[PDB]
Order: sequence, then structure tokens, then C-alpha cells
Amino acid sequence: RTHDALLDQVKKLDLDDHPKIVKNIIKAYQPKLAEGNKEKLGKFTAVLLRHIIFLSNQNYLKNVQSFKRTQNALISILKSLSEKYNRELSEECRDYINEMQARYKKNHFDALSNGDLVFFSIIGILFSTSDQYHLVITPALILMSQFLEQIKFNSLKRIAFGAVLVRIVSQYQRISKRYIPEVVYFFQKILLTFIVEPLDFENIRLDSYELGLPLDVDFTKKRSTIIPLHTLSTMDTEAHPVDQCVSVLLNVMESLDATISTVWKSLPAFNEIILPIQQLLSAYTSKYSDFEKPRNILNKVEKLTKFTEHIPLALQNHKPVS
Amino acid sequence: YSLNHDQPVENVIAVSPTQIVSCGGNNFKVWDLTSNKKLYERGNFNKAVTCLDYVENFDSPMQSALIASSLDGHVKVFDPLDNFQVKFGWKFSGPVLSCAVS
Amino acid sequence: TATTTGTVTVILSQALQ
Amino acid sequence: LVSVYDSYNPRTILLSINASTHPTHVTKFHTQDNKILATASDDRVTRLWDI
Amino acid sequence: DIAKRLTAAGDRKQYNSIIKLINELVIPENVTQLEEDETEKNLRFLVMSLFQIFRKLFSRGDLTLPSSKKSTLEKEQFVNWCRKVYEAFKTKLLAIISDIPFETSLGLDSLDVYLQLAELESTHFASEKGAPFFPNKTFRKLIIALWSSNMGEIEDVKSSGASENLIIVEFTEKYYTKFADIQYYFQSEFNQLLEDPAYQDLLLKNVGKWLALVNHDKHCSSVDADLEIFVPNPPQAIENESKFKSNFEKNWLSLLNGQLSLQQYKSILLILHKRIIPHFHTPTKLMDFLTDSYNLQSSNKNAGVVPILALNGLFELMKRFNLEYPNFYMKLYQIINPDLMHVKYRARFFRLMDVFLSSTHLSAHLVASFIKKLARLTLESPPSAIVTVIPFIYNLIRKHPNCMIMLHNPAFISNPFQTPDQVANLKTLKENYVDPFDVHESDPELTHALDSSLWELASLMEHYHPNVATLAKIFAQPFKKLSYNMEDFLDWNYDSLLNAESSRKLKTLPTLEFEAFTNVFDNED
Repeated sequence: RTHDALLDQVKKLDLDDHPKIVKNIIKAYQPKLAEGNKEKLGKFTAVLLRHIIFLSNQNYLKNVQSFKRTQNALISILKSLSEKYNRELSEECRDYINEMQARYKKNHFDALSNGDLVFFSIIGILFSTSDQYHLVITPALILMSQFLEQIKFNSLKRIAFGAVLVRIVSQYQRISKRYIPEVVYFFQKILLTFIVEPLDFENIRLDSYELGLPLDVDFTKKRSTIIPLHTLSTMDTEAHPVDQCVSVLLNVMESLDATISTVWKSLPAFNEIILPIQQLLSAYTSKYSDFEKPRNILNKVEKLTKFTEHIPLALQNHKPVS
Repeated sequence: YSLNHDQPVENVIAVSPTQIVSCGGNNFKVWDLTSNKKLYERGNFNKAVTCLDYVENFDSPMQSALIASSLDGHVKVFDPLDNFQVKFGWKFSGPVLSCAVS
Repeated sequence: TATTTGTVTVILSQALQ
Repeated sequence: LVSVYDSYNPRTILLSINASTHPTHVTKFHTQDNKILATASDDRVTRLWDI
Repeated sequence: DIAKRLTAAGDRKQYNSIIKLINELVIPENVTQLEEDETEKNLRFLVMSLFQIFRKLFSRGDLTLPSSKKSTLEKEQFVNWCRKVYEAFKTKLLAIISDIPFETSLGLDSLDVYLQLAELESTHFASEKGAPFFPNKTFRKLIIALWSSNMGEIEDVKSSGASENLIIVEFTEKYYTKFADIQYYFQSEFNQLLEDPAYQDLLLKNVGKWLALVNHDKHCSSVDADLEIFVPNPPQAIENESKFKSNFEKNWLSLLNGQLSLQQYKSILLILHKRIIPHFHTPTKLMDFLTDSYNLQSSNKNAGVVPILALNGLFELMKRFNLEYPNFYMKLYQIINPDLMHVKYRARFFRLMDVFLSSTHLSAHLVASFIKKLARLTLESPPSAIVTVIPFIYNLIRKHPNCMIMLHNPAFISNPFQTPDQVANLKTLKENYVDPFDVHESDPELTHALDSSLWELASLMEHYHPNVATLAKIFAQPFKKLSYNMEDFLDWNYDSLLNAESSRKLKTLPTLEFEAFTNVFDNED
């Protein structure tokens, strides 16, 4: 039916609504009369995955809501068909990991096309990473960590890419609650990047230590959010005012608050993770006295450190052998 | 009581019934023990003095002799009667860890 | 950075110490 | 394990004091007394042993 | 063009020529002028390369038969004319090597082979009725052309490396390495060339060509793999091994005097101990250089990696001649920092701290500081540094077992056989507990890390990577392992990490989620 370009050659006619219909028509063609249909089946699963990969970031300043409904419907039909088929799709996800690593191997940052974000999102949809090891979501997790601290955050395009990478990793650990040490360094990096404008805290060694947001913030309360519009963020971080900078800052500050309340309470070195974040957030609240969220985060982490115990360890108390 | 050699000591020997010598770090210090009090310190080495020992009354122009071995090749002899001044030394083919005399 | 030579004065200093 | 032999006879180990489980780094007899032996170890405690 | 070139070649190699020899000899000046005019103006002719090869073969036959060997009677213009044509061909080859806009691959990459084969055959073909190999004037002119031949920006490659000049790279491939005498005579002519003033003011500048010329582990003084000869009779060149080493020493220090840039600074620091330090008669001359590189305290933000690179050469220099850097463990304690785990050079430093912290004369408080600071650094770190920090803490706790109170304090244990007063006292002291570890202390012995405890590894026990978390489980496991082969644990990278992850031992089948994230996929949809 489709062999990674046959679906393109077939359904490269209409815009958005007919694409899901042609996918459902190919699905009705194969599995109804499936007396031998397995290789064509697993093939067009792989073609649908690769098809949303080469569809997700082309040109989204045409009909945005039609894109949104056809990709939402495409992800629903993908998950609903691939519930019965894991053992052909996961090979293709593995090869996509192995090839985007080779993309990153040559290009410094700009081989990271913005379909990789929704790639991580949809494998986080079709599997819960509660478990320790998993075949496709652990290479995704070391890739997401490699991009959290192997790329150089000086463009706000890269900073927003990192903000949604922290979004994906917190939705990864919503049920497994493990400790990614690298998101701590990402928070440490960008939360002082936005007020470095360096003579107060020494060792983060930021990449873009001159940018940051000034001392005349407008204190508007209707500021924006995540903006799942990476095609729009690519334009915004070149025609950027300070407004998208403050939006990305409030996004990463609320994900910081979320990850404090969800993960770092269950770690014995929590009082050792929240000294420097507490330092830079104190620098926020005594630099501006404007954003109430640094005072909120200060108050809740002070309550957490004051009302935990934080006693020494007794790890080597072994039960005696008989 | 306690005598605060500031460096981690490597050896402590007793010269008189009263004064003792502790080596550790680049120097050695001598301590009067009836008065709890330091009175000489010689830092004539490059690396840490590893060991000391002491001689008395033997057939010598020196009536007493403290020799000191110091992880840089050197062993030196200091005369306790003129203010622990160094009088002779040997250089060896590597870091000297311990020394003694007859 | 250095711009003087490669001298021998650490050797000389811990010869004379 | 402090082990005291007699000198000039390596085959007769006279007594094996089992000191601390840590390494014992210095062992010397008293210089006035004869029957006490001072052993300090990596246990941050020295011990005087009557032999 | 090609027609006149091939006809003049047949006439020059036919039997003999006088006036036609004069014409085909003055034609080489026209070929050089045409190439010098078309330089960055045509850049694709190949008739220039044919003219260089043909004039090479013509002057080779002319140096075979009618060279300027000697004279007997009244042949006092033939020798001068033949040596004039040979010297003009050589000068045109030197101008051809010096004058090239970029890697044009003909006008320099063939002129180098032309002057090389010319001097290689002109080892003989003189008055020398002995065992000479005297190219020295032609060779000195060759290397002064090779260092004046500045290309656009391939010299001093601002990422890394030394110099990407194509003919200099080809020289250090096959015209510097594969013998003994020409590199030695190169060093001798270099250390005669660095002494007249104008040439030394030009030669302390383009040092990257020399870095690319030297950093290859294949020198004639290096006894690891030695070479053969191509020259007919080498004139006691391989004999004076002292002269090669002394020349290597003095040109190394004299061009290390000149215009240090940071990239080639780090390059010579990285090759300082395994490449050049055996090829010094007195390696104590570099001691001031690398001790100031070690205590380099600059305002530049990438000038914090150079102590870590000076450590290897400085420690090998101390070990070979026991000199002392004072406050050594204080400086080694301040050298560990959050930069050191994100840096490119971790294994090169940790396989040296293996030696530095295995010393039998340092303190339990010192090892406690060195592992508590390393753990507070490793809580925000890549797994590349996690998997080399935690077996290092294992081996240090195994070698200094008093440091296991940081892992297991027995005062904070509630056994069922306790006095009510004992459990009362336990509750009051674990409420009135505060750890005394201070990261801003500079002194390892004065850091209260033994009096503190070590929570960072227990927090690290829940890690996203299963191999990393099961490696951190060993600090709740017992200590039956003696050591861990740190050089087997050291250089695990992101790339090799996911390489082994894709090429792991077994292969389970992937599972699916019964979670039904229909509308809200992430919190960002």
C-alpha cells in the first residue's frame, strides 16, 4: 500500500481532511481482506509514523485549526490501530532514534527539526514510561537528555525547544518519578540566563550571558503559555520582543514548580538540589519585586525544607547472615 | 594537653625529657613540654618531612643530632645545641620515606 | 599570556628554599 | 594484627595481639617499661597492651 | 600551449640543443608568469601542471647529463647557463609554492614535489666526491616558502587542530614522516632560520603549520617505530641524536615564546606529555610554562580547562624529577567544579586523580572532602560523569574505610532493643541535626565532610537510566567487590551509550499504554 513515499505519491492531492480519510481507506483495504496482509500492514504503520514526521513542521501558517484537527485525528487513529501492532512500529521508532542521532552527529543544533518534539510526545502517548527499562522510550530519554545538555542555548528558539523538552520529560516522569539530573542543570542555566545581563553567581558558564529581560516588565497578567506552535516560535525568536521571552520564562518557572512538587520531594538530597535555584530565585524576587511566582516558589520550598527531616544515611545496615 | 602542629604530623620523637619534635608538612617544630610551648621550627625542605630520629652522646663533634627525611630525596642532620641548625645532608635517588642511624 | 620565555625559576626558587 | 616474635628467631611467633579491624600503622614497646606495647591504628585510637 | 610544450619537450629530450635549449629554458619563465597571472583568475588549466612536469623532466635530464658538476678548460659559460636554468626553475618552483590563493591542488601541490625531487636528485650531481646529501640552501628556501605560503583561514583552525594547509598536510603525510634525515635537516635549518631577525619575526607567527608538522608520534628520536631512507648517502644525519633533540628543544621553546592563541595553547598542553616531553634533553625547561598553565587564573571563560590539561605534563615532570607544587591537594580540591563534569576532558583527568588519591599519606578528612564535593557536583551531571564518579567514590571508600560514616551513620539507627530514653535521645538529636559541609571552604582538611553525610548518591539511586541506577545501587549493597577497573568504566559517552543501548544483550518486546491520552496528550496539547 505505502512504502514511505507511496503514501506521499498517493495522497498528495488534498490539504488536511482527506488525508485521514485516505489513511482510513488504506486501513480498510488491508485489514478487512487480510488473508496475508502483515508486511503491508506493518509497512503502512511505519509510513504513517514517518508521514506525520515529514508533515509536522512544513508550513503551518495555512489552515492551523484544520492541521490541528487532522493531526489530532491522525494520532488517535495511529494509536488505535497500533495498539494491536507494536512489534513493527517500534523497529521504525528505533531506526528513527538511530538516524536522528546521526543527524545530531553532524549538525550542531539545526538538524533537530521540530517534528522531533511531537515524535517524543507521541511515543509518550503510545507508551507509559513508568517502567525502568523500555526498548524505545529509554533511547528517547537519553536523546532528550543529550539535547538538554549537549546543545548550546543562545537562541530563544533553542530555549523554547528546551522548554518543551522539559515538558516532555516531566510528562514522562508523571508516573515513574525518577530523577533526571540534567533538567536541574537546564533550569539552573536558563533561569540565570534571563537575569545575567555575572558578578553574583559564578559557575553555570552560560552561553548567551548578555541577553535577558530588563527592569521594566509591564506586569500584565494575561501573558501567554507553552504555545504548541513551534512553526510560529521559529519566526518569533527572530522577530522577538521581550514578550515571548517572558512567556517562555513563565513556562519554565511553572514547570520548575511542577517538578519540585512532583519529583524532588522524594529525593534525600532535596536540600542539596535547592540551594542554587533558591539563590537565583531570591535574585529574581529582590531584582524585580514584581513576579509573585518566585515568592510563591520560595515560600513552598522553604516549607518543604523546614518540614522535611534530612537526617544522615544508614544505607549499610545489613541483616545478618546465618 | 595538645600541641597544634598546623600540618598533619608524620612523626613525633622525644629529644629531652622535656622537649619533643614533631615533623609533618614541610617543617618540623620543637615543643617544650613543661611549658606546653613551641620554641623552634625549621622548614628547610620542599616536600613533607616523613620521619625523624635522634642521637645522643655518640662519638661525634655534634653532641646531639636530629636527622630528618622528607619525601623529596633529602635527609638532613640538625644540631639541637645551636638552635636546630642544619649541618649536613644527603640527596637520594627518589622520595625518602624513612630513615634511621645506629 | 606568557610572552617572556620558558624560564627556569620555579626550579631555582625551590633550589634556594 | 600486631604480631610480636622474638628477634633473631623468625619461626617462633610469641603472641599475636588482635588489635582493631583497621590497619595498625605504628607499634612500639615502652622505652622505660618492658611489658607494655603501644599500638596505634587507623581506628583513631591507640592502645596500650600488657603483653 | 600543450602543442608547443610537447614539441619543446621532444626537442629538449631529443639529442641536444643550444638555441632551442635557450628557448625552451626561457619558456619556463613564461609558464611561471602565465600561472602567476591566472592564479585566482583561471584556477582550472592543467597546462600549468603539464608545464611544471615537463620542465621538471627537462631540467632532470639537463642535470643528469649537463649539470654544473665541475670544469676543466673553457667550459665557463655552459655550467653557468645550466645552473642558471636550474636555479630559475627552482626559484619558479619556490614562488609557485609560496604564491597560491587557496588549495588549488596544482601550483603548490606539484611544485612541492618538484622541488623535493629536484633536491632529492641534487643530493648527487655536484662536485661532491664523497657521501654528502647537501640540499641545505634549496631546503632552507623550501621551508621559507612553506611558511610564507599563507592561505586564507585554514591556518589556526579556530575550532581545534593545528592548520589545514593542503600542501603542508601532504608534507607531514609523506614528505616529513617516512624517513630519518630530511626531518632532522629540517629541524637544523629551522633552528638556523629562527636566528636571523626578519625570518624569526615572521616565523613566530604561523605556528599552527608546525603543530601539524609535529604532533604525530612518528619522530626519528621516538623509539616506538623507526624508519628507512630514500636519499643515496646520508651525511651523519642520523648519528647526532643529541643534535636532533637539542634542536627540537630549542625551536620548541623559542616558538612557544611567540603569539600563543588559546586553541593551539590547549593543543600543545594536550600533547605536552605523550608527544614532546621525551624529546627534550632537559624537560625541566617546560616546568615554568606548565606550572603557570596549571595556576592559570584568567578572566577568560574558557580559561578554566587549561589547569586540567597542564596536570598530566606537570605530574609527569614532578614524578621524573621530584619537584614540588605547594598546596597541591588544595589546588586539586579547587580544580573540581561543575565545569569539570560537563567538560570534554573527564577521563584524562580522572585517570590521573586515580593516582593522586591513591596516596598512602593523606587524610580521611581529605578523602571525605574530595568525595562529598564530587557528589554535590554529580547531582547535576551527565551519565558520562555519573558512571565515572560513583565507582571512584567506591574505590576511595574502599581504600579509606573511615569514610563509610558518610554512607552509614550508626547513631541514626532505631533497633527494637532500645531504652525509651534512648529513642527519646535519638528523636531529639535527629531533630537537632544540621550538616556542617560547606562548599565555599578552600581547604579539604577543614571542610567538615566527614562530619557531614552523603545524600547525593542515595538520591542518585533513582536515575532514569537502568544501568546507571543499578550501578548506584551498590552503595546500598555490601562491599564485597575490591575495586572496579576505572579505566574500563571511564569513557562512556552519550553516543556510545545509546550505541550500546541499541546493541544491548537481549531484546524484549515493547509494551503499550492503557492510559488513553485522547485530547490532552501532554500538558501542552
